[PDB]
Amino acid sequence: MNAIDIAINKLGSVSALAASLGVRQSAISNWRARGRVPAERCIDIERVTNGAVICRELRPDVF
Amino acid sequence: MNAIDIAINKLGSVSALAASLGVRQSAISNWRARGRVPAERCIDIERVTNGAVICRELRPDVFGA
Amino acid sequence: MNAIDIAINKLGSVSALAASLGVRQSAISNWRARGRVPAERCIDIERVTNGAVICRELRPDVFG
Amino acid sequence: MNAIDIAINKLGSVSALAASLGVRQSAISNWRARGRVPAERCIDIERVTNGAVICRELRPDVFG
Amino acid sequence: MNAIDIAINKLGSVSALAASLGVRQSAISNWRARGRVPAERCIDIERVTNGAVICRELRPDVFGA
Amino acid sequence: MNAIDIAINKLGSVSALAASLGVRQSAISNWRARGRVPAERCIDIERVTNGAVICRELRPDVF
Ligand SMILES: [Cl-]
Ligand SMILES: [Cl-]
Repeated sequence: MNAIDIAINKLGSVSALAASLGVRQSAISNWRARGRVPAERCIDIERVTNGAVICRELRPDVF
Repeated sequence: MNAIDIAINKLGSVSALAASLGVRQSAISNWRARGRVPAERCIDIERVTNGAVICRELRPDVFGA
Repeated sequence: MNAIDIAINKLGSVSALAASLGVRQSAISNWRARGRVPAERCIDIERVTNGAVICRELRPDVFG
Repeated sequence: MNAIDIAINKLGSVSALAASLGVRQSAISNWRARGRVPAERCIDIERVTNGAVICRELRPDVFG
Repeated sequence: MNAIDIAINKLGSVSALAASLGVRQSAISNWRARGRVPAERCIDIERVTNGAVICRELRPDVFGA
Repeated sequence: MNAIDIAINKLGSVSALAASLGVRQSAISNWRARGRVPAERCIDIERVTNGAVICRELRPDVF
């Protein structure tokens, strides 16, 4: 499963995830479309999802 | 503190660091100019420098404390 | 200490040298057990060691 | 070169390998003359060689 | 110069050095942390490293020049 | 014979040995009681005794 989708699963919605991270919903869409969450947002997603997804899942090329 | 410079000095030269990472010297020079190594190269740098620099020193905006 | 040994000291560890060459640590260990590095790795060793360990020291039979 | 020979190269000498295994140098020499190491020494050889010389290479009849 | 690190690198890893001396890895890590191998292990280290380090390098306060 | 006792034989007294080494008489007693001269004092004892006892006699586990 895609790591972003896991994060959406945990937050319950695109708007809730976006608000949780302080980013635009368009950002989350762009991340899903490009197949890349920004490296600098990985810890924040690991945090807001309470560990449902971790950094190495989001960006194995970085972590 | 300039983590990129510590890394260059650990290997001994920009050439040696570039070689150790499989990149062009110009890439290292660019990272240094902009003060930012690519996130996906931080572990590699930590490894080739034998831990003389660590990921959090290279990209504190990416790695945890 | 032989050429491999000093290449390792230069990089600081087997881990660091393996990473610098794009090989597994186990490959370095195998080279040490054989007593020599593959010819095809010598150029890269010379580069990543900042010239401290040169091709002709690694493989005199190849590089003279 | 066989497994014993490369274990010796890895450690650097018969002295160094004997010391690393807690055996007399004469024991190493005896193993070489027999053509194989005792099964009970294979785990330690694998360890002290940093994995370069593994049990199954030393004693295929035991370790496969 | 760090004689303990030269010894670790000669064997290839802390595990291999520990094995060669019949000690726990934690012992090697402790020696390194405190910058001092036990006097009674110096000859053993000199032997297992095939002389890549010698007793006087390990414990200059114990061995002669 | 005990190596420390040989050293005392050579220096002539506990105080002379202690002074020769720059240590407390209590140190020499402790060394005798514990059955261990400090490794870092072996060369000094070999020196002050002019070779009457040598390092390998004092600490065969070290030398
Ligand atoms: Cl032999
Ligand atoms: Cl190794």
